[PDB]
Amino acid sequence: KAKCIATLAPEPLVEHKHRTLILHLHPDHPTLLTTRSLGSDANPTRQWIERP
Amino acid sequence: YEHTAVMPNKVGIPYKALVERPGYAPVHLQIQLVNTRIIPSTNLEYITCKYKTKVPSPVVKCCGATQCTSKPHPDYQCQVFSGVYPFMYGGAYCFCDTENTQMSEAYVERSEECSIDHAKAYKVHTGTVQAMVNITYGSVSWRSADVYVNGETPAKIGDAKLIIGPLSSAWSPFDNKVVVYGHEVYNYDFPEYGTGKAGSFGDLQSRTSTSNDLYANTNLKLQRPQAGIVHTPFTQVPSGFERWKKDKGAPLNDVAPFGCSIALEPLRAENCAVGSIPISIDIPDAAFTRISETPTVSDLECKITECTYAFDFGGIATVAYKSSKAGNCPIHSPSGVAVIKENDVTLAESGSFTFHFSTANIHPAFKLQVCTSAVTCKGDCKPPKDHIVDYAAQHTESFTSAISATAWSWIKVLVGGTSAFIVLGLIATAVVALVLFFHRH
Ligand SMILES: *[C@@H]1O[C@H](CO)[C@@H](O)[C@H](O)[C@H]1NC(C)=O
Repeated sequence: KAKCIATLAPEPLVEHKHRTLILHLHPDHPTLLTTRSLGSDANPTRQWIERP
Repeated sequence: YEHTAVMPNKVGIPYKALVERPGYAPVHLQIQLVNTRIIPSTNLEYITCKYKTKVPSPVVKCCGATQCTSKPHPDYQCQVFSGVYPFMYGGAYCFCDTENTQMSEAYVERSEECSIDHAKAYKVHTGTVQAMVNITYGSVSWRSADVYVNGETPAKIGDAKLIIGPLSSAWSPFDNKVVVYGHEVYNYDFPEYGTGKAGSFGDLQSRTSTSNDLYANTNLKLQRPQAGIVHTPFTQVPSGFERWKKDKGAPLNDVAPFGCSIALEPLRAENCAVGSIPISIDIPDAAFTRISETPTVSDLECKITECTYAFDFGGIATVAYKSSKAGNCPIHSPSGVAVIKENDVTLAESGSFTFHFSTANIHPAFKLQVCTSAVTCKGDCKPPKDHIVDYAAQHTESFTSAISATAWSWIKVLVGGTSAFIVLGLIATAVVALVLFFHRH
């Protein structure tokens, strides 16, 4: 077991709307985006973002 | 003095209450959970990892024949290939053209990586629930200790004895079977030991990473060596562990409801905001001061100067008062209509003080307790400007919290008019019925 340096994707641009979160993702490499609700239904989302 | 109440199972949101001991001035009590950990009991079923194919030197019998024998090795394969004429660097190995046999042997072993790169399959059963509780009361600074959320085991926190009731919800994010790989936990109904299929998760199963009995189920099949070459070719189904690592999917860390955070040492689900937690705290008798020894507050008048029903402490209020024996006096709002930011204020013989509060009601109306006295605060609150915030709501929203005075007026007009229409029709019917009766009589 060793410690490896992993890439850190660019910080997303975040725009806010009524009950809506808008993220503008500009990855350098295929970057995994995951989300989940904090309620009784996680409603998870998982997708790889390869381009803006 | 024992104070009993019920607090919501929220982390980072402090619970505030006034401990009212008859004959003594109220003592402000604040209980905040630092973390909540559901620690289930787990039994390691087996360890899965990438297999290694060990292939001993083939027995090349020249001008003769050999026979394979069974051996206690995982997925052991042995086959005698007759009619080989192998060549080495020094020329033809065997003399006879076809009366020669090569006996190939192969068996499966745990790879070196299996010591570090392996998945642990666990059976999960109901375990225990623990929490870290942060408590402050009166003039005693914040103190914390680990407690058991079972309603039985008491904990001593800053001379106060705390008993935390069991969670009202027995919900747990772990199923009866979980797979732990690295830092991630997966809800996976792994195959029973000895049942793993080739090329699947359980292709290689071992009761422990250091056991001497390994289950291996791969289509390890020895192929005939190429003409004239001394080697042991074989075909095998690619490791089902590597495949799994490709197709693991979303881990429990990313799909657990209620915002649970999964940790592995020990396996647990942290900060699950499920249900509520009964509590009972015995405050030391030395923390209470007699009523006659504390300031008397009267002529309270509460004015809301600004309010927005934001998740933060968007409300601001100013309270005018008259008192005596200038000194500290706790502030608390017993109803859920508003959450008060300040815990206590300094009162002079006369003047006013301000406090901040968070409320979800468009027209908040809440009682404010000023030690031995109380006042009613009323006002109007504006909508919040920020659509999204990075902090949880301090207040609690009720069914009628959003109904404005105008909405109530329209509901009253609707119900009153509708009812009046039916009532008037029924009264007219009764009157005409009586008139007809008098007509006959
Ligand atoms: C308890 O709360 C106080 C104030 O919020 C803080 O200073 C203290 O560090 C907390 N205790 C722990 C264990 O975090």
